[PDB]
Amino acid sequence: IPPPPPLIPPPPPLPG
Amino acid sequence: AGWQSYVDNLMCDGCCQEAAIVGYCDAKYVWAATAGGVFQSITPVEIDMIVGKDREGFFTNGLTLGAKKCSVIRDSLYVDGDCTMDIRTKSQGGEPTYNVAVGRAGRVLVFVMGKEGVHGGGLNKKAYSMAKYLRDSGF
Amino acid sequence: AGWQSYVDNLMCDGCCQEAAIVGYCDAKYVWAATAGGVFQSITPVEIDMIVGKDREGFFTNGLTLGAKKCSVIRDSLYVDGDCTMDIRTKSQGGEPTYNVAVGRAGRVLVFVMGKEGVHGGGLNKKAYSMAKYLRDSGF
Ligand code: NA
Repeated sequence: IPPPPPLIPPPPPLPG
Repeated sequence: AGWQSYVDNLMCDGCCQEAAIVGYCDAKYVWAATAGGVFQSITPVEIDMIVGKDREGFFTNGLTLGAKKCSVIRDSLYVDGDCTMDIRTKSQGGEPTYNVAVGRAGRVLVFVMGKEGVHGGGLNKKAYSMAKYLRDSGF
Repeated sequence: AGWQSYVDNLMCDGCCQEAAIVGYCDAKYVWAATAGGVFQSITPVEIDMIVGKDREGFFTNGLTLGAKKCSVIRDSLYVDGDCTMDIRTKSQGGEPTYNVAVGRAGRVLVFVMGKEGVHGGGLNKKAYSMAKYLRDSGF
């Protein structure tokens, strides 16, 4: 499935 | 997916019990849906019933969404400038019925289910507007 | 998934009925929240009340979240090493109230709302912990 059209910075990684 | 943001948008006004974005072409399966709803278990054969060439059988035989029995109230899915269908769950007894609206874009279907007592007009407008937005963006 | 994964981490031990990640700097609006709840409806004006310089009016006046009237129980949002607030919805006729905790990182606020009967202390630990993680990660 394709990424959506736009309707915020990327978050930092979570653990693991 | 980023498609969950579309579910979020469809849910934000508090009038919907669930929402979903569902491909109906090659990626003919649920793309994003409210967890724990019937929409999350929509199947490819159920999608084919919603979008297929036969626009009569479901009036006679009903259809299912996530194996839940429903009735077709209005079919405008291939009506230019509309591209919606209105559906209603069947009451197994027993329980309230819920109205469902579907909007058809080029690649995807927009599903909304109202909460108990929420009528189908507002839901249709929601489905319509989001399907139109998506059509115009190439989806 | 994006910030949805942070909402999900907040919700996964079962004690909450909703959670949210909300910016308070450039992107001063809700970034991710439990769909169809109160937090998804938090406004920039409500954000400004949570993070503003006036730390006293909301004790006498309460505040709103998503237009829902709440009380401030404890304010530590600008207490270094803490950076939390404890909030509670207000009951209009004896229906249950819910505890809310807020944690403030450098760029974002963490919101959590308890299920019925869930006390503020554990919610405060949750909000504290995630805000600390985000802070330590540059957020
Ligand atoms: Na019809």
